[PDB]
Amino acid sequence: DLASLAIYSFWIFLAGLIYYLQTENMREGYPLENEDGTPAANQGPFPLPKPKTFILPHGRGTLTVPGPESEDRPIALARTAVSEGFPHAPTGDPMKDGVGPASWVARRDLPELDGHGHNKIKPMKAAAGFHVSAGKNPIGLPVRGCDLEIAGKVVDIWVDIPEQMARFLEVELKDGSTRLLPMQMVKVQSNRVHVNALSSDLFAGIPTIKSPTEVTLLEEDKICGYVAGGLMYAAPKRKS
Amino acid sequence: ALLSFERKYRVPGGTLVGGNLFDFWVGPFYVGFFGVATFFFAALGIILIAWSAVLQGTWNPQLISVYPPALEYGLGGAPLAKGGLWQIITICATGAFVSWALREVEICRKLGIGYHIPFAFAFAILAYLTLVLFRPVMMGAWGYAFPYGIWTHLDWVSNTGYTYGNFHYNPAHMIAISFFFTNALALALHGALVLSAANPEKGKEMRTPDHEDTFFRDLVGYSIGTLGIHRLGLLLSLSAVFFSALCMIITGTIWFDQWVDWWQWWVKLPWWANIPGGING
Amino acid sequence: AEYQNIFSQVQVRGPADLGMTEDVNLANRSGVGPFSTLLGWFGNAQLGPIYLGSLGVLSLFSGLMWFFTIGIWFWYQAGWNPAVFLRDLFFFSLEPPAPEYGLSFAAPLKEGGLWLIASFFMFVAVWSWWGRTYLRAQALGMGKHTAWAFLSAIWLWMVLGFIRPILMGSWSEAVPFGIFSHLDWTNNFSLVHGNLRYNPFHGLSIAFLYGSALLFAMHGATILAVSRFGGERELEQIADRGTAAERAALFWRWTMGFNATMEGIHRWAIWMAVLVTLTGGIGILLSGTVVDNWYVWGQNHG
Ligand code: BCL
Ligand code: BCL
Ligand code: BCL
Ligand code: BCL
Ligand SMILES: CC[C@H]1c2cc3[nH]c4c(c3C)C(=O)[C@H](C(=O)OC)c4c3nc(cc4[nH]c(cc(n2)[C@@H]1C)c(C(C)=O)c4C)[C@@H](C)[C@@H]3CCC(=O)OC/C=C(\C)CCC[C@@H](C)CCC[C@@H](C)CCCC(C)C
Ligand SMILES: CC[C@H]1c2cc3[nH]c4c(c3C)C(=O)[C@H](C(=O)OC)c4c3nc(cc4[nH]c(cc(n2)[C@@H]1C)c(C(C)=O)c4C)[C@@H](C)[C@@H]3CCC(=O)OC/C=C(\C)CCC[C@@H](C)CCC[C@H](C)CCCC(C)C
Ligand SMILES: COC(C)(C)C(=O)C/C=C(\C)CC/C=C(\C)CC/C=C(\C)CCCC/C(C)=C/CC[C@H](C)CC/C=C(\C)CCC=C(C)C
Ligand SMILES: CCCCCCCCCCCC[N+](C)(C)[O-]
Ligand SMILES: CCCCCCCCCCCC[N+](C)(C)[O-]
Ligand SMILES: CCCCCCCCCCCC[N+](C)(C)[O-]
Ligand SMILES: [Fe+2]
Repeated sequence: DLASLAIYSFWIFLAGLIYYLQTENMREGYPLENEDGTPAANQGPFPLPKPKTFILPHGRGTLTVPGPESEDRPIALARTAVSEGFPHAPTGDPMKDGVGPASWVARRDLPELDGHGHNKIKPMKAAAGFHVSAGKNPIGLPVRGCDLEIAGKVVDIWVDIPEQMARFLEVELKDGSTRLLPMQMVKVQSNRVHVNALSSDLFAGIPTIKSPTEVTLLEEDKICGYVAGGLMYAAPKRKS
Repeated sequence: ALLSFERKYRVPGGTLVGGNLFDFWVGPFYVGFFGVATFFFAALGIILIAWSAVLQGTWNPQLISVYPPALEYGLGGAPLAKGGLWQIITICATGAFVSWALREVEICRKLGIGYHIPFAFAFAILAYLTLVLFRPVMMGAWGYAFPYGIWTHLDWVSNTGYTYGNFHYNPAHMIAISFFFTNALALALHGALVLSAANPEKGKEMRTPDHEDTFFRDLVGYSIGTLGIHRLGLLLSLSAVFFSALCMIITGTIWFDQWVDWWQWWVKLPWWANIPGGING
Repeated sequence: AEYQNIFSQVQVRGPADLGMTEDVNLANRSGVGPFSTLLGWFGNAQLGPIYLGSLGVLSLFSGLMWFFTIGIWFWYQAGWNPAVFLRDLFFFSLEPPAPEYGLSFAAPLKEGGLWLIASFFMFVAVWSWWGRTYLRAQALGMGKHTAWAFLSAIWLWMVLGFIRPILMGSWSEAVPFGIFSHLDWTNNFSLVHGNLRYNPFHGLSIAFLYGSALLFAMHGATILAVSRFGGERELEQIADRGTAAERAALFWRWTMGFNATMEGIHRWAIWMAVLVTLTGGIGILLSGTVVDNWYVWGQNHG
């Protein structure tokens, strides 16, 4: 009857939907490659989807996916086994080379813009009207790393104007230069800011930015990748 | 095979047990010590279920059902053919689940990401343990746990529910449902928002997260923000499951009468208990 | 130590944001309300402004009328006595007109008419609100995803109190406006139909409701897990993939063998949720009209 017809129809619709959804989720990272970078023999039952184009705002251009995929940077890694499926060891310094949990992506070297075309993230000292409205104000607190040594002090907070949210802390090292630290990787306390991901001797290694008033998508990745990588790589210096 | 950007992430390290011994992949799947443990507990578990199918005298997927020890055996051991198998498969299930969570923990470490996912999965494990371990023990018998069968586990739900009348009247159950409904409201709203911003009116340019905040402030006068919504979604989900576990652990333990009667307390309050009219007087 | 990013550590505030203009008639956009420091700990602290055009006022008015119509009825039942009102608040109920009246609109005010009046207000309140979700998106030039997904919820609601009572032939088939009574109606509905556990659509609907909690738990936890690389800025990660999007995809591929993309995951989302009430609506719609006993039906599949 009608019911058995409906459920039968529904199961067919569902299969078509799952198919449609999986193909839509293949717009990045595909085709699959072998560890050497050449296309792999087996790609799966799902065909690559027909390209779509995004019209970026603010005259930033266009993006078409799927499209030509390339890292656009060298990868300091070497094989550790004569067969695939094994880890690739870093040939140099993983933190500096940006590999493993220290990896960064070659994103455009321009800052993210808000709806009006202005820079989304700015140091608070340039964001007129912004101020700390609740919680402990970090500006002035010394910064301590996982090795219990002080590496510097917070000289400002970089805010997200559109979404009124603190995103970075600007820290000044012993040499007088500053570095940015992701908000989600620091613990603000009553008498200090603690950074577990890094040890004092590693703060100077954080990637520096070009302009003192803006961060680009590319520099954000390099800084966030670097500080995330410390959990594994700075581990031997983490005496706690 | 690897995704186009995957190689740089496949570095060694992050394992909780065994060092480099199991630090490898099989296709897209990462292994690790807990990858082997999961496999072990899983294989042994399916075998017991097949063995159970023979003893039950069926091979049909809809018919196979592994029942727990009958109330008579208490919190003790029962013969394989009636409760024993269930007990061991339950140990295997617990082992598989906990191993899975830890596998996720190792994958987090290697990728250098937070542990939020494994943490969220643990609430699921908690709810399962509440039904087959915590409640049964507090009620003094494995017999109160549900059977491992596609249709049979549904009978259990109905029978356990109706044992206290209409289970709707369980206060905690009421709360758990509200979160399950709200979570779906939020999941629908979130998916729709991001997509409406990424796929604007034909020919136009991509909207920004500012357009998203504006849309929600125009619609209901408030926007929780891009970070808030992911914090909200995680919270609604874990709450729905927390209250579900709570609603069942209080049932048959501290409260074993009809759930509808529980509400009399409010109606019986002194100051209004004796006033003619309405519905209760 | 170990910051989870569930709650903000520090709060920042700047001038109230009036939002993007686009084609929005700014004459209908109210002023900004107060800033909530409480809410600011979890998400945004700003309240308002809110756009309130004609369709909004209509919706907002019909809604109060619906709520108020049910309200005076509860009062009448409470013998106007405030103590009784608060005591029996959950037991009160505004029932549909008796089966004898069928689909007629000529039922006494005290025995069905008020319910028909309340329903009319709710009907207007809900449909005007839908039209509103479509227009607020248009004025900003964004897709209509929110309006279509909302329609999925309207479906089940439309079926429960309008489409089904109509096909059955009487308003008595509808849901009563009462907290405890609508729970009773749900239980009664299952029993009268041979137990909904045998309705395959009910079973699917449940799979999706459970699936939605599974997915949002997975999604939310994933985003917070990568918030340290700016993961919540989903739109920009779609336009220019960052390490946040890569690590998120890789965690999943290594765990279960496959993954999604920043944009792709929101497609799984909107569908997982929308299917809950879509399948459900069909299951309810067939109950009583075509299949009068699901257990029987499930036996011969006739
Ligand atoms: C789905 C199949 C059944 C059914 C079965 C059930 C069952 C079973 C249960 C409910 C429950 C509820 N049902 Mg019902 N329900 C149906 C159809 C409906 C319809 C409808 C228009 O069709 C409505 C309006 C409701 C409404 C309601 C609520 C009273 C309650 C929670 C809903 C929710 O979580 O929304 C979430 C979405 C929101 C936007 C939130 C709305 C506002 C909330 C409810 C209150 C304000 C909270 C505030 C914002 C924050 C806190 C403030 C402080 C307290 C001050 N039901 C049909 C007939 N319903 C539960 C209950 O507790 O009943 C008593 C319950 O256990
Ligand atoms: C006739 C039935 C009774 C009733 C009886 C019960 C009873 C009895 C129970 C509930 C429970 C629930 N009820 Mg009730 N309930 C009724 C009507 C309703 C209505 C309704 C609209 O009328 C609704 C919305 C609900 C909603 C709910 C939820 C709050 C809850 C189920 C979710 C849950 O517990 O997740 C919990 C999640 C899990 C257990 C999942 C665990 C997953 C594990 C960890 C991993 C699996 C791995 C693996 C096997 C997967 C496959 C692997 C392959 C490789 C692919 N009830 C009526 C009144 N209700 C249940 C509950 O609250 O449980 C605590 C419960 O026991
Ligand atoms: C004893 C009870 C029966 C039973 C009878 C029913 C009945 C009857 C129904 C369900 C339905 C559902 N059941 Mg059941 N169900 C049982 C056992 C279960 C079990 C269980 C663990 O065994 C579970 C998990 C469920 C789960 C579910 C859901 C999948 C589904 C509701 C979807 C929904 O989101 O509605 C919530 C959402 C809506 C109603 C949409 C609302 C849209 C409108 C536009 C909102 C307007 C709001 C506005 C007016 C403001 C409100 C203000 C208020 C004052 C707050 N059932 C047993 C067998 N169940 C429904 C279904 O779809 O069946 C197929 C249904 O009708
Ligand atoms: C949660 C509260 C109640 C309960 C109440 C209900 C109700 C009510 C219903 C279900 C339904 C389902 N339940 Mg149950 N169920 C419970 C506990 C469980 C557990 C468990 C380990 O705790 C499992 C594995 C299941 C599994 C299942 C599926 C057969 C089915 C769809 C689930 C779904 O879509 O979720 C969402 C999850 C996903 C989309 C992820 C994929 C999960 C897959 C589909 C799980 C496959 C399990 C497999 C067949 C058996 C185990 C693995 C094998 C041994 C290899 N239930 C407890 C006792 N269950 C529905 C049904 O149709 O059953 C006939 C239904 O109507
Ligand atoms: C796909 C189905 C799922 C879903 C989706 C869904 N719902 C939706 C949408 C979507 C995609 C919307 O876009 C739409 C929305 O506007 O969200 C913000 C909506 C919506 N889903 C809602 C509720 C809702 N949805 C439900 C369920 C579901 N919705 C499913 C989970 C339920 C359940 C579980 O039964 C409820 C209760 C609304 C918040 C909203 C529809 C708004 C609406 O139509 O209102 C009309 C107008 C009135 C009722 C008048 C309001 C007058 C105000 C003054 C009231 C203010 C609140 C009041 C409590 C104050 C009282 C006084 C105080 C001092 C205490
Ligand atoms: C916060 C709670 C919510 C949630 C979240 C959640 N679930 C999760 C996660 C998260 C965050 C994961 O990271 C994890 C995942 O990896 O998903 C892809 C997972 C997961 N949630 C799953 C299922 C699931 N979650 C459920 C519920 C929920 N999960 C909630 C809604 C349900 C419900 C709704 O019923 C189910 C069925 C799995 C797909 C997956 C975990 C997979 C796993 O643990 O692998 C190890 C085990 C095996 C491969 C098989 C073991 C086989 C045997 C040893 C036993 C088999 C028999 C069994 C014990 C009984 C079967 C009886 C039934 C037929 C009745
Ligand atoms: C404090 O006291 C005052 C008076 C000040 C108050 O404000 C009190 C107010 C209350 C006590 C309000 C209480 C509100 C509730 C408890 C409401 C509960 C409602 C439910 C739980 C409802 C559940 C389900 C309802 C459904 C499915 C309704 C469906 C409606 C329809 C689809 C509409 C169909 C339309 C019809 C029949 C009429 C069509 C007419 C035409 C002319 C086209
Ligand atoms: C709810 C589950 C829905 C189906 C999910 C799995 C679909 C097939 C995924 C294949 C992924 C393949 N791969 C690794 C080659 O890309
Ligand atoms: C009553 C059925 C409701 C189905 C809702 C489906 C929502 C799909 C949203 C994505 C498709 C959007 N689009 C481009 C057509 O607007
Ligand atoms: C897009 C995700 C799709 C997930 C589908 C999950 C289906 C679970 C099995 C449902 C079985 C239903 N039944 C009994 C009605 O046939
Ligand atoms: Fe998202």
